[PDB]
Amino acid sequence: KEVERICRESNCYDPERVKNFLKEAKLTDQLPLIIVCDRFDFVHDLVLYLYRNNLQKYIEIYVQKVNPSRLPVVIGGLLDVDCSEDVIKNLILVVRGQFSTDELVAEVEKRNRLKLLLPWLEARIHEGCT
Amino acid sequence: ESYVETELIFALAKTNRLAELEEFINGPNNAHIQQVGDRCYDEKMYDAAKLLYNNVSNFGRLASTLVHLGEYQAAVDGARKANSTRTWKEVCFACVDGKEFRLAQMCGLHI
Repeated sequence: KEVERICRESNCYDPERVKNFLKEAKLTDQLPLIIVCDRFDFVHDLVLYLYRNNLQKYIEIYVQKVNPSRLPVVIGGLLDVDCSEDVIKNLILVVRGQFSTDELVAEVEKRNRLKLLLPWLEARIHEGCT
Repeated sequence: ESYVETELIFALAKTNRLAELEEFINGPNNAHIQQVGDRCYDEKMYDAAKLLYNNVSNFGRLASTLVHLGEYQAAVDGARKANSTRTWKEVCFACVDGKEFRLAQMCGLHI
């Protein structure tokens, strides 16, 4: 209420030694990291490590409500961290904020497996467009 | 300190002190593989970055470093999950331009 308060607010640390601290600050409910780490974008490595220890919704809910905007990029991170699929599928299926199918297709083409996204497929092809 | 860890493990590779290094990884290293995990195979002190990229799960990079390492069975064993066409097409065109049919047609399962 106090601590990650300034992590949103103030931005004059070394947020990298800071984030380093976070990594080393074993405190078991971190979500300022979900703020400043992506504020300075250590996020692939971030979420990588996270799931590595573990990751359930936290970046997910962050990019959910804090910021849907980073969806595609974190999506890329998800498949570079090589993980499952139905979650982000539902994310797209559940209300999405700001997102383009034209970047999703490019990312997943880089990933080579576009297979399911029929909701957002409807969104794209019903614009005059697979 | 993370940097001293990184340089320490890099030196352990330098002095090829393998088993101790790897069992140390069971300790909370917090070091920087893909920096030293790179530095090893960069120095070409192979058979070491292998273990690293394994225990830190460095797919594609672990497979490529396996190939470069002289490891090829486990290399394809990992690449079947990685499916990175790189070494596949390497051997493929090496044998095709060489008019060969064994290694290319063997590894051609990823085409």
